[PDB]
Amino acid sequence: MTNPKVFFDISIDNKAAGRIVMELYADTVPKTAENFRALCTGEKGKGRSGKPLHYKSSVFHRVIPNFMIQGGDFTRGNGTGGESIYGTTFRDESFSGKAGRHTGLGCLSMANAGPNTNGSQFFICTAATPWLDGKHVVFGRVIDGLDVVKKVERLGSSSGKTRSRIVVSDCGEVAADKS
Repeated sequence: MTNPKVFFDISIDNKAAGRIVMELYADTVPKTAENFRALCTGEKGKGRSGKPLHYKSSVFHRVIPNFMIQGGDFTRGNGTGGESIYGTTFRDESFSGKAGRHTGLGCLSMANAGPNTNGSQFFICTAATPWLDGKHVVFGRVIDGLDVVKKVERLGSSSGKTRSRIVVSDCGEVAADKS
């Protein structure tokens, strides 16, 4: 099965910062890719929370230079929240193959609250993170807009706090067929 492609458009204190395009490894981890894909489009409607199952207007709430960008918390905005399309949380789908190896700058992996607790939160990695191998399910990579990733990364800090709001001002799927 073909790997979906999805996008985020980013704003920093309400200024357009550009586009990040991601490939999702539906070939390796279909359930995890589909969750993330469906959250990019919003097509599943509202969650158990009653908030949209959608990354639109969510924040990158934690950013650490030479490590990662963390987002996907559309219920609490602060790292404690989020929901998958299957409900609150889901099991680790696999650590086989591409799911088991973090690839450095641009690697997409699921954040969690311990083993087998995937939700909606993710890391866009900004450096090598081999210590996450077999802990975070890897489900994609950034294939365009690494410049925008570096732009966001520079606005982080050691603690992870950002001093401007870094927002996914838009998102969606890039459909296979154009018309």
